[PDB]
Amino acid sequence: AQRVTFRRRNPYNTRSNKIKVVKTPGGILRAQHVKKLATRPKCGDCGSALQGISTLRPRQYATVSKTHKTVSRAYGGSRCANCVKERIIRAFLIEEQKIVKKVVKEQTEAAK
Amino acid sequence: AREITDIKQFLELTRRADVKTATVKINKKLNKAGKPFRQTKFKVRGSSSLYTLVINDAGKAKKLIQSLPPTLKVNRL
Amino acid sequence: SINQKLALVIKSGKYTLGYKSTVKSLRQGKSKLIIIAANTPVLRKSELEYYAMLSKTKVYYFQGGNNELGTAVGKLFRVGVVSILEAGDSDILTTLA
Amino acid sequence: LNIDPNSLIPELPSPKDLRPFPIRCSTIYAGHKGKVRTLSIDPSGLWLATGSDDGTVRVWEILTGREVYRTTLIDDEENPDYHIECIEWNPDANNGILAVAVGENIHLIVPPIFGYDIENNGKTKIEDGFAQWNKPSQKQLEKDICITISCKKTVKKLSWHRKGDYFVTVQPDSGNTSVLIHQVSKHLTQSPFKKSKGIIMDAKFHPFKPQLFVCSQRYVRIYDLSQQILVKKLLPGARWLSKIDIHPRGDNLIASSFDKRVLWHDLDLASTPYKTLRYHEKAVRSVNFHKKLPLFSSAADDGTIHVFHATVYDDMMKNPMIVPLKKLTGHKVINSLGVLDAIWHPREAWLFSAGADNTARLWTT
Amino acid sequence: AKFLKAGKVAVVVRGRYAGKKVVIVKPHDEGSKSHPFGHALVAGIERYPLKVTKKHGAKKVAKRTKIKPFIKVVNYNHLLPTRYTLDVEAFKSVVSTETFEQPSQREEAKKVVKKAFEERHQAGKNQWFFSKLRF
RNA sequence: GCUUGUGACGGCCCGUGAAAAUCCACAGGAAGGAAUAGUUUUCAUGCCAGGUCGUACUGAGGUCUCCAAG
RNA sequence: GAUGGGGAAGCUCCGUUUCAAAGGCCUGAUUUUAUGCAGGCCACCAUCGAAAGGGAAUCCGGUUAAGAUUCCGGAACCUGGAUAUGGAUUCUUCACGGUAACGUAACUGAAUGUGGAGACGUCGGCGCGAGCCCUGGGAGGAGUUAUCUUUUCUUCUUAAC
Repeated sequence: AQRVTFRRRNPYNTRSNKIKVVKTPGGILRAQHVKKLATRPKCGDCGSALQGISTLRPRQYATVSKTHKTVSRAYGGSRCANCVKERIIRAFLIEEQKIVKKVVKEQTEAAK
Repeated sequence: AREITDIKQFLELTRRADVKTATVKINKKLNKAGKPFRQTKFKVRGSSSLYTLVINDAGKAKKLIQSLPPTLKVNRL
Repeated sequence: SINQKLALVIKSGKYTLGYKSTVKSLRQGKSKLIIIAANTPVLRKSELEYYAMLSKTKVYYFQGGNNELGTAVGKLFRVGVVSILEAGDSDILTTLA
Repeated sequence: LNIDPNSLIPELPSPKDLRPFPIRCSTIYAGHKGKVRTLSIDPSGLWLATGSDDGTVRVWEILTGREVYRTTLIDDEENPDYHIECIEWNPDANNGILAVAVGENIHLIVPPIFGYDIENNGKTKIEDGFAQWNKPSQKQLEKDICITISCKKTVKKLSWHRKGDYFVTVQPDSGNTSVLIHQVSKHLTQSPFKKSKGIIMDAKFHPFKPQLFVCSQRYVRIYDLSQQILVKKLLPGARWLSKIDIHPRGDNLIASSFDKRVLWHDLDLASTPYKTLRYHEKAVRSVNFHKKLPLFSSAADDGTIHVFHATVYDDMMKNPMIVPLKKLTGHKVINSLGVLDAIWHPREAWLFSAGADNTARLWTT
Repeated sequence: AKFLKAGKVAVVVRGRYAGKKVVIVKPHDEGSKSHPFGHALVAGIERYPLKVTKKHGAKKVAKRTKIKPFIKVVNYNHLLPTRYTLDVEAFKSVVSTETFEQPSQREEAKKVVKKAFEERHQAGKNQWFFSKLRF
């Protein structure tokens, strides 16, 4: 039934000042300051937690290898695979609508 | 602190020449539910972190203490 | 009415439902007439229109959502695209619809 | 670096003082219409079993090369969907049980070669037990099949225990249950692990102490079965791993690789390979230890087998020496495909090869 | 009409080669015991041949025209079929079901494929296939 | 059960919900990379270093705040 | 709240991007009447303002007359910087598997364009976890007892990483 104090100088219950009451090897309870939790990286096109990317503190990405920060596709570490799929489809058909419009344009010029 | 469940790995660490001392820890433990036995723990202060070696066997322990470099300071318990 | 024209075929002739199966049918060239709902995704709509342009298939845009196409075929679920592999006792091919 | 090239080759003992080792071929096995994908030798040392994509399991001798036996599994052979992949003799002393993996099912054939004592010992071991295990039908009774274990996906590899009670089977694209431990004595199909790390290529039991080495595409994972956990994890320097083999004393390990590597893992030294050697021209298809003598082979896809001498020092803390011996050649390449398998003779320094040339070969000292 | 054919250009949508253009060498309309789904056997090119100007000479030109290919069994569900077409006759007997699942038959597949694509890029034809799909 | 932490939901709004330092990622395709150590180290192991100021105690009609047994 | 400007006899006030020449980077065989520097890229604005907002990383045990997340023993982590070795980069030039969601010991990526974290209102019930509380068995100690009571109390712990 041990009561527990803050360890750092901030006496307030802020976002940064969270507390875990941990039992120490001295047989007594003491507070542990909880590190602010890491979030999932998100789809820039989708708005969804993209798979296969490590979830770390922003600064913590500098230490880890590139195979924990990127999946193997094009737009790998920034998009969804669904949002990549959708823009492969989109860029293809837009590029082919350009061809059809040139065919119609060349035909109308020959008509005049 | 890091577990190495790997015999020659420990012996590679002992001959680093940046290592001053070693320690052999002896424990009293029991298997499954039946019988008590004796566990050894081969620990070296590595270059950065402490590496440890649980050997549940007593004969492999008997061989390993013998196999250590004689110039190295060995600590019981 | 189109509902009368379709429900006859679904109880009489060979058909298919959904995107993947219609595209498989277009690859086989065994599709005769495709039916596209209004609320279908623009990328999938353009992909079906282009695939039908390749296979040389007549294209019919169904006026109304996929719910109304499920109702038209007489099924509880929703369907984005319906094909006609085999035309039934109706003259659906030679008609405007 | 002003130096001679000669002082870059490591000081290795000359192969002449490490005899015996096989030099030339003696027994050419000409009988197949399809490529000999797999081999197996009996523990006693006469009955050499083969398998091909002509749907025909043939059993040969070692000294003559005469076809003593034939069984045909698939009837529409050239239908490319499923072929005979891996065959294994029972390591148990004098019972004569042959496993055959053809596509989605494993057929345990006990042949009419032997007689009554050894044969009915094998037969009673099969019928004692009474993926599913089926009673063989009339057509299956003709093909000498004692039991068929049918699965959903294609079996590609097989390996027994030291006893002959358990046999492990590996199916790629089976997902979770890609490694299965079967037992004949109870007809029990156990899936020993609740997950599988990606795609698995191989799995082989340790010689004596109870642990299984599941060999994935990228990893070799040492799994204890008395604790049902993971123990060690090998990181091969290579990327894609064809075949594994364990030293008969259970100290060391070799990995073959589709990306041309062959890696000597010491299970006492590190998690990395002790010695990476990358000499082959094509994919290293099969690497196997000899059981008695300190020797191992390496059969790649270039129609070339390289034989190695490997001393292992048990008591002393001294790293194992590996020296090359001879480049065995002569195998024919059939559409970018060399030697599909290699297996040593149990007691002497002879080696059984199997190429794409529809022909197995025996090498001699 | 079964448009998904032996000389048909496609755009890969999924997995490591997403965005990369391919050609279906041999379709499989109703799958196999391995791959129990309507798939296709493709041979596309990963590292695109980079642009070459009059300033580049003798060694850079050799570097730019170098193409790196890839072979993969791919599902129809991850393929975007294209209106375009490509000649395929040089490497139809090179890639099959036996070609896949057992290297180094994939290696000698990749060499014939590498040759065919480099020999077709040089003597400038089929330029749309060797341009980068911008997305 | 009390304290606290976290997850998926459901309400309450036209009330649509601080900023910046810092860190990571994607698209892009410039440039570079071999025959007595080619190019690349987001892989593993190894080396060195981290200044100034506050830091005692009290803090109980009469400033703020945390922990809370049966 | 300076600077540019504009007021004010003036002490100084207005104003915060304004009609300011507000600067910091790249390209090059050395720049063709012979050794005098040319071309391009970007377009907002100093600064102060939080010991309760955002923020890299430290715990346990021990130690004094009075100091502790600071000292000691042990065990850690973060950040920055040189560099050294092994591994990889495959027959030589930026790796592959999986239908796919994705997986991996790595697996170069300039200008420029973009995305995520930072990064966010309030309540309600429900799920799960940790601590506290209640309790059964057992291994020790203190107590009360004429009576009843296998009784009452206490110890049985596990930090960062």
